[PDB]
Amino acid sequence: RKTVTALKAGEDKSIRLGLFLIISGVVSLFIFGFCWLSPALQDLQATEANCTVLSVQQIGEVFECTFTCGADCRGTSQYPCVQVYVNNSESNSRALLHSDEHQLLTNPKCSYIPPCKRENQKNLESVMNWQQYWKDEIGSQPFTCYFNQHQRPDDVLLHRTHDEIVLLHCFLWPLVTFVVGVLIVVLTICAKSLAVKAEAMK
Amino acid sequence: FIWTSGRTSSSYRKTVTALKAGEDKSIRLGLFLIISGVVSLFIFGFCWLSPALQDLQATEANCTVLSVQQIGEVFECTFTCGADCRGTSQYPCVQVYVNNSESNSRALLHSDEHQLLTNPKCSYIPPCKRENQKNLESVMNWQQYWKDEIGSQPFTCYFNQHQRPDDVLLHRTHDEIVLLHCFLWPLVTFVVGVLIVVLTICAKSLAVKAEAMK
Amino acid sequence: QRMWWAFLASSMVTFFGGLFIILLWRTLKYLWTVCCVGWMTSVKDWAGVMISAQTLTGRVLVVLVFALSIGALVIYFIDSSNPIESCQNFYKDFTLQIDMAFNVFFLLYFGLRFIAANDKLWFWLEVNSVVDFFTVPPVFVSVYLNRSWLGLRFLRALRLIQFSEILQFLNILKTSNSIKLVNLLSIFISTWLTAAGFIHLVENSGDPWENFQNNQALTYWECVYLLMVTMSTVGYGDVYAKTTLGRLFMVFFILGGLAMFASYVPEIIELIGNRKKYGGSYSAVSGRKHIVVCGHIT
Amino acid sequence: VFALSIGALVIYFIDSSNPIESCQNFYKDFTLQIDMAFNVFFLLYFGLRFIAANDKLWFWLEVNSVVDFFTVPPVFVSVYLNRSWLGLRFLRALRLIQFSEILQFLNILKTSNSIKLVNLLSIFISTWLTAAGFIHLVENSGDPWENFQNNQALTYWECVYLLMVTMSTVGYGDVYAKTTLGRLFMVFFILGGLAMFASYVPEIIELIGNRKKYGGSYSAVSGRKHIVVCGHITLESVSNFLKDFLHKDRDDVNVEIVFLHNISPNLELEALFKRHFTQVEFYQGSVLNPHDLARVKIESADACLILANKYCADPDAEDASNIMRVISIKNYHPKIRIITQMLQYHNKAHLLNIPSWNWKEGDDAICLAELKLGFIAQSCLAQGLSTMLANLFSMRSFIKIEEDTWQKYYLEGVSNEMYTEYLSSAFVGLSFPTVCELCFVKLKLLMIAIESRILINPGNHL
Amino acid sequence: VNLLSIFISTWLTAAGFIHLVENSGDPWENFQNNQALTYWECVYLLMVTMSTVGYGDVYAKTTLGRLFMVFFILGGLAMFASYVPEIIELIGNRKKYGGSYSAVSGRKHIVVCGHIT
Ligand SMILES: CC(C)CCC[C@@H](C)[C@H]1CC[C@H]2[C@@H]3CC=C4C[C@@H](O)CC[C@]4(C)[C@H]3CC[C@]12C
Ligand SMILES: CC(C)CCC[C@@H](C)[C@H]1CC[C@H]2[C@@H]3CC=C4C[C@@H](O)CC[C@]4(C)[C@H]3CC[C@]12C
Ligand SMILES: CC(C)CCC[C@@H](C)[C@H]1CC[C@H]2[C@@H]3CC=C4C[C@@H](O)CC[C@]4(C)[C@H]3CC[C@]12C
Ligand SMILES: [Ca+2]
Ligand SMILES: [K+]
Ligand SMILES: [K+]
Ligand SMILES: [K+]
Ligand SMILES: [K+]
Ligand SMILES: [Mg+2]
Repeated sequence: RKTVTALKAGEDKSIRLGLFLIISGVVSLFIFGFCWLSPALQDLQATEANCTVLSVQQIGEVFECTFTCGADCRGTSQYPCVQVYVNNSESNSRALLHSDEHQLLTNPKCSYIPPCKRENQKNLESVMNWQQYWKDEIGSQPFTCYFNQHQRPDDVLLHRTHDEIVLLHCFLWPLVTFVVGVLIVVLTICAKSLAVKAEAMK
Repeated sequence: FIWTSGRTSSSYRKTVTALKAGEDKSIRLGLFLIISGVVSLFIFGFCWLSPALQDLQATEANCTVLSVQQIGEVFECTFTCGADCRGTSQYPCVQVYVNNSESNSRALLHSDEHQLLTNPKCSYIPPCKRENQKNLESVMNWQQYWKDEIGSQPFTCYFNQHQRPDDVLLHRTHDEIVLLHCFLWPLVTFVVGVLIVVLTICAKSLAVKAEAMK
Repeated sequence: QRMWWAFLASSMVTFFGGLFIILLWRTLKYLWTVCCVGWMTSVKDWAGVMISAQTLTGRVLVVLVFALSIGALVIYFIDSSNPIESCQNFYKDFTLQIDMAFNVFFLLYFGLRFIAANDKLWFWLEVNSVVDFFTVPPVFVSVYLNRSWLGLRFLRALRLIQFSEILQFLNILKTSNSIKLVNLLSIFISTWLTAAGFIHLVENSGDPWENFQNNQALTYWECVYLLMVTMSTVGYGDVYAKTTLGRLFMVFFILGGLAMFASYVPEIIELIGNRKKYGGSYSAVSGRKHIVVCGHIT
Repeated sequence: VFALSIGALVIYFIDSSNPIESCQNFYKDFTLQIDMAFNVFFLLYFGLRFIAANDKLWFWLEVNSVVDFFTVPPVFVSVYLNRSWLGLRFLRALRLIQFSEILQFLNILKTSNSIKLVNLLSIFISTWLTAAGFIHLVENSGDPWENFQNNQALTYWECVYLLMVTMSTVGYGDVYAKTTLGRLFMVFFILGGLAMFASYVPEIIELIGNRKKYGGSYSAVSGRKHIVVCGHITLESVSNFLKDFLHKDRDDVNVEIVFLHNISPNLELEALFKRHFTQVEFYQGSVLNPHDLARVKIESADACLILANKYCADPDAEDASNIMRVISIKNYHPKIRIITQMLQYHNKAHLLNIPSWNWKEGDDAICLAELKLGFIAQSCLAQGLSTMLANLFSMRSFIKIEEDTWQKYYLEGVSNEMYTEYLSSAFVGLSFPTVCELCFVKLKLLMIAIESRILINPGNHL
Repeated sequence: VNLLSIFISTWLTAAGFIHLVENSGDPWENFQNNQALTYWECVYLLMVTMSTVGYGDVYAKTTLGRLFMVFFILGGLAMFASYVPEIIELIGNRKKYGGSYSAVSGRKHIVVCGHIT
């Protein structure tokens, strides 16, 4: 039976590799699946809505942002707090606007945060600039908004924080690993079995 | 200890006299000094790389003060008193803005990179001397000495448009002497290691000639 | 002004100048052939007898070495509680006078071992010669300068390596088990203390690339405790090295110190406790007979 | 190849201090040109190994082929794009795996111990550095499900230190992985890296330090004689020999004693040699080796003593071994005085046929069976004479006690040995009985015989 | 297979139990000292504890959690110290000198056997 020569060892190593890529692809699919599960459900549970601003105001209180300067240099600067309240499509009641989920989580007491640009004057100028652009938006155009009555019970977002593209790549390339692993096994068995037919032909 | 104290069921020509052993130990030493010197040169080279490039990338410039002012806000310095005793005292914040040779625009003066990093919001810090009154007196003293320096003499200053984009320094924070000693003494170790090997081989080979002479 | 480099320079210059002088004398002895029982042996024999414990004076000298090694170690332990560099009056500092006398005695004992040595270059490279070059010259420099640096003074703990040898000289250690136990204990303790002193020096004087600003105020006993925790692999994390040189030293010590601990601590604990449970002798009781049974007992 | 592997590793070490992704000018970046040239050389070396390969598919799956696929193409892409990513560049450290192989090619590594040591060191260091680079990549680029926001700014050397702390099981906790991928990598490394550390570090430390303590050779001293002792060397044999050789009842002899044996002495023999530090030297070697015989300077020794194992299981084997030792010593130096112990008398007859064996010059074969049977026969002519003769050789001091016991008298008698020396012209011309009655208590000396040479108790006519 | 199955099942079961006990606090503390630990966090903590690394970044804080940790430290370290070397020995038992010679056209070859040293 052992009519095959040295090529047998390279082909058995090729089977090993193709099997390892099949296992890797399946294992990584489950690993990424468990890591994406909670983020993907927290995103799916938030519905699209149509919104309109009820009011724009300052609460008079101030908060720290951190400003940065190379290597590790940081200090803190104040910003004034705006709050913005908005009409809602699921609860038809007051909720507080938060530009994105990172803004909601970095300061849930406040509606917007300026990118920290050194001095307090530039933070206040940038808040006043955003505030004036939001205060005159009264029913001008029902801008779309994202809401979740189960975990953002009176809080509203302007953006999805879940990039579909990053999730797509996290499930696509493990699938590619699995398909490549199958083709390597298939071509190795196809070559191995045709070598026997080409031997018996002589 | 580590892996059950390493157990786990027991898992796992000669005409020269005595002088030969001392000379082979001398070769060993000279080789070890050669390796030590080269290894320490690479180790110090990797440690000095980022500080030396962050220093080299900062150019010398000529400066002149645009203004001297207080921002009305105050900050904590820490004052010290033996063993471990410390408390905090306020100081008033000055800001100083300066003419620049690379960006030709506003930048904030910071006396040195440690001052920039300990309080980047402010231009100077007093050495903390107990009470707030002495900190404010020492800031007012420095402030008055800086406020009248208007074009009196374009004092030299250090700047880096890539990592201190609107910040300026009065001093280099990189001591050339400390760097020089960090690369000199490993080189001395290497040269001494070579001379020890050379004299040991010179002595070893002359012993054979002095033996054959008899 | 700081003077740390003067102490270190005196040790380096002593070790390498002696090594070069010996190698130049060898070279020039053979080079004289190009241009072309004695009293030496008698004094070499006398020094070798003194170094051993073959005479009463030799035994006294060996006992003095044993005591003064511990004395110098205790002096270093006292000094380890002070600042890293300081000015102190030799005429008014009893510990500096005592250290001065101790180092005089070690210089004399070094001179005797040099005279007794067969191969000089072999002697110059014996590690207790190296321990004397790195601990005697800086004491002389300190006594001259009226100042002290707590530099390489932790190398005094390497003097404990000769304890087993000088106990064997004094006809005290004879059995293999006791000799091995003393050797293991001496090597373990000296290694531990020396490594602790070096990490103490390196942690209290920061990194030169960080301008010595990242120094950590660690006491010598704190460093000893940290070394024990690291050797045993417990790794609490309450105390650890923070400087780059300290961590670089920690990485090299983790390779050697754990293999030493894992090997020596079980072997020492086996060597101790080798007591005979069934010793002693029977005590006869008046009025009661007793019978002795021997042979095949199972 | 050996040099450029280290060069590429050093280049990666330099780059590991910079940001993760950047734009840099190929025409103005000496490190990128040097890397370009290094990777050209590795592409050529890869091409040569591919041409030399027997099974191509086996070659394509050899791991140093994989290391080239994961390190050469990205350098080409970087040099084309005028940009660099510090991606899988830590795989350069896997090039150290071939160091032992290419040292064996260069006829440098020959011994099994050295080959094993180099293999272990290379595998340990390459594994450590590669794993450190991977954990550095994973920690500095955060989790995709966390949108890369939980990244930890860890330097490459910080990751190296963390890996060492983790491998040794110390676990300080000052530095640790925080990302999910970093911890997932940490969990898989804890299974493999601890088994590697626990196995390799003791084995490396055993391989190093295998030095011979008793090497070197004896240095002769002008004006002082030395004696070479070999054969059956053990704690009791040496202890008994030194008690008789160095006894205070001899005169002030300064003959050095040099021991030659092929077994390293145990701690009690090393202590015995330290108690005799100025008079005894030991050197580890075989008496059958002419190199060792030259080492112990047997060509200038005053004599060579060959002790024998009297309690051996095979007297014939012991006699044969002693005969071989005598043959070797005589072959190296025919004119060496040899004193040896022989168990039997037929083997003594076998030995005395050696061409260099000269009994007149001083070659003495002390035959144990012969002398003991002769002593027993002299006890048949006068009982107690075997004890009388045996006590005359052993060096013994006077011992005295206050008790009136037979032992006091016996010890007083035992305190005397047989000696030999030249006698005064003041006694020439007298009879042997006359000089005996003169010497007996005036000088306190008894004469058994004089130097027709060896005459036992001469008559009154001599 | 036996060693791998026993190791993995023991690890996962112990991780689940410590996850239950940490997320539901002590009854004498009125369940107020609970620690919000994920199952994978508990798995990682168990691995760190078994290998004896002990980072200290993640650890049990409840009394029942620590009482469980103490009993697991007796058994889980003996399992890890015994099984991980034995598994690593069982894997990797590959024959380096396998395969067969490939003849070359135009070149003769000689087979040598018997006393090879
Ligand atoms: C005879 C040999 C072994 C002596 C060893 C060399 C030592 C003692 C030499 C080398 C360098 C010398 C020092 C060089 C500079 C100074 C600074 C000066 O203000 C006092 C002298 C002093 C402090 C010298 C003392 C002696 C010194 C430290
Ligand atoms: C003490 C330091 C500073 C200087 C060392 C003194 C040197 C130069 C001199 C003094 C006496 C000399 C030694 C005298 C005797 C011998 C024995 C001979 O078989 C080898 C050379 C050797 C070993 C000489 C080497 C050089 C020597 C050691
Ligand atoms: C470098 C990549 C891109 C392509 C590799 C080249 C391919 C096409 C060719 C070139 C040389 C070829 C090899 C030449 C010789 C042999 C030996 C023979 O008994 C079996 C086929 C085998 C093993 C060939 C396999 C295929 C091969 C490797
Ligand atoms: Ca007598
Ligand atoms: K541990
Ligand atoms: K630990
Ligand atoms: K720990
Ligand atoms: K810890
Ligand atoms: Mg001698």
